[PDB]
Amino acid sequence: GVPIQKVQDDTKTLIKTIVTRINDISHTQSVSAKQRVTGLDFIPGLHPILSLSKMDQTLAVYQQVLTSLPSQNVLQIANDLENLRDLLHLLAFSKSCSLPQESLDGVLEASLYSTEVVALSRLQGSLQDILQQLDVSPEC
Amino acid sequence: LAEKIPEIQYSIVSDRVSKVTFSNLKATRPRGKFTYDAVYCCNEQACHHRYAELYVIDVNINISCETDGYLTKMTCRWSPSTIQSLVGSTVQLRYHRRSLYCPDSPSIHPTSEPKNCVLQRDGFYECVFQPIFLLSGYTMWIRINHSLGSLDSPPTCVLPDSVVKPLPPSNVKAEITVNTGLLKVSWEKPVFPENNLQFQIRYGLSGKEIQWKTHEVFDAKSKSASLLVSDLCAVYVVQVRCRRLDGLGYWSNWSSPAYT
Amino acid sequence: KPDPPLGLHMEVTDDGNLKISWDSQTMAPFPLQYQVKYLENSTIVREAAEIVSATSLLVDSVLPGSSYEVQVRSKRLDGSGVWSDWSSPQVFTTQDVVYFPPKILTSVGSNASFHCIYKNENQIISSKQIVWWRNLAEKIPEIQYSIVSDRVSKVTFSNLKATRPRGKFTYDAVYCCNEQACHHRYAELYVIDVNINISCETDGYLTKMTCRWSPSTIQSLVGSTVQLRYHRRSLYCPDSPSIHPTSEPKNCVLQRDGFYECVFQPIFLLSGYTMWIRINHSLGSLDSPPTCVLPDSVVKPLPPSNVK
Ligand code: NI
Ligand code: NI
Repeated sequence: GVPIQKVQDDTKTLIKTIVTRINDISHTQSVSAKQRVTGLDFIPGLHPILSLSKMDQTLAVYQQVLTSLPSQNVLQIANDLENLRDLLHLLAFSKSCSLPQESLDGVLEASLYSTEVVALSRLQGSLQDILQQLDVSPEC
Repeated sequence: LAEKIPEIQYSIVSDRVSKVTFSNLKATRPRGKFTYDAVYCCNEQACHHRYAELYVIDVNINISCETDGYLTKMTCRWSPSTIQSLVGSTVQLRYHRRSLYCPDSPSIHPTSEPKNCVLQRDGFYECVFQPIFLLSGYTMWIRINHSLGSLDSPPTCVLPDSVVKPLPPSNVKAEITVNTGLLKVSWEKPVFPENNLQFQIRYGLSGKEIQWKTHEVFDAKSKSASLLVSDLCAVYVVQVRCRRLDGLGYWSNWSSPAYT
Repeated sequence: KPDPPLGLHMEVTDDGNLKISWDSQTMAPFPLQYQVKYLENSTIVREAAEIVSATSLLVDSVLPGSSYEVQVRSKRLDGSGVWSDWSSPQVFTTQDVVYFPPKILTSVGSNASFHCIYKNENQIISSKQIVWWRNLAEKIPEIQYSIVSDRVSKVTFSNLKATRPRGKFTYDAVYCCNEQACHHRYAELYVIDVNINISCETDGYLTKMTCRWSPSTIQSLVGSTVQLRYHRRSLYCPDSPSIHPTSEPKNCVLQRDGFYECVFQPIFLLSGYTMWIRINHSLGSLDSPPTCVLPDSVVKPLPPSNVK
């Protein structure tokens, strides 16, 4: 019923689509994704995301962060992140494996600009890594 | 009270209960302000004052719609032309979304939500969904909540990625090739989509009236093309549009004119 | 016996200092002095008590990430008055990184400076290592840097360029960093094209003055009120357009073409009218280069009549 090759291709197209979206935020392309910024250590930035359960919980946290950012583009994109998690749920169902499921507000009031720009450039890096490893037999 | 209903359509539920039956109902053409049929069951020739109503409603609503070029807002149009006879009831759009894609049978999943929509001067109600899941399954229909109950249009589902409107290709340059006299055309693809695209190109001599000749490019990797032109020293106006190579979408608007 | 002072509040001044304010007894027909006992739970905890005649107290150079508990008591200034009981203690908390100023709103080409106090694991790093950063994109050059002290770092921008919007944001985000280590908090920079060409024109009957201006620049800052201020003196314009500080606002109305227009009627025909545009934001107030006018000189002639 569910064509796994089709789902994999739609997943790749959606990832590249999200990448183009992040390419449209002019202010984010010039900010170093890998640069460490003290205070936002809870955001699951670049730290080998090498498993489906880690990928899922990473995108879940990123969604929780985006829900609090008042930009329309990133919010619908968080909606796209929902679609991405559901696609990963179908892929984990395809491979057979179970998948289980604070201080952000303070930085949101005191430093909103930094939180969005960082969250987005680190997200772009995490997703670019995920893309580079969505073909080397991803495992649960 | 116009013509007698045939006995064949009559039935005897009991000696006390009479029955009539209308199989394969036709549209109840409205007369005056009476869109229904005013049925009278009567003691043979002449009658009691009691009366009843029968409604056949053309609820087959053609809900047709489109995703914007940024995949950031989607809008659906439906013309409630048929319902432009009934008052006292409520008309709305009801939609259910479930996680991914559409089931092969468009059907009302029991949980559903209403969608607020605005009538336009064109005689169409339009409903704008935003934000956007690109790959969620949205079935929808039109609910008519009348004092009688609830009627519903034939439900139809949609996947937004299928109804994306392609942006016109950008940065189209037309030039005359040196030492060959050909028309060299280049362009930049729209940022969306990620699918392979077919490309249609209309071109002609510059003027108030332009004879539009057409060329087609079938491979998305080809970002450029070259064509034969009879006149090698006249300005040519050229426009380009793109469609998904599989065709599951629309044809983009013609690109900005390029003058040789 | 006076009542305890009430309305105990602490705020952080622009200079990065602490001001404690409390409400005096309006019912008291006598002057009151107030003892403020304040304790800081910083890395170094200390307690102090001062006596002030006014309702405000200032403490210089607040420490980042520190707690402050304040109590105030009141006493009659004249006579053998009895000290009132201490007010309810009020607690104020500071944050990681200190800025001087927190924010700036200015115009094009100005000379605006800044200072940062960086806290790195309870270690106030030396200013020689503090690095200024513009919007996480380009580092500010060292030439514009300055050392107020070993702990206080400074930077300055001369010939300020207009803050070009990036996304919905109308302010440059300025960070001070411990070399490659950058904190999350920042400062906001607003440079606005304050040059407004006010176009006033006179009716043919010399009765009303219709003035126009396109605030095309301003449709980026929200929460800031925009208005037109003006002042008129007896006759004519001094060659230097300037503001007698007594000024009054003129209500003006938007037009379909996006311009703000408003009309003066009736008019003092031979009198000097100075006007400019006032932008009142939470940061402060910005004013356009003032311009003056004599109405009689800005009259559009009526078409010639009775032509055969
Ligand atoms: Ni289901
Ligand atoms: Ni004066």
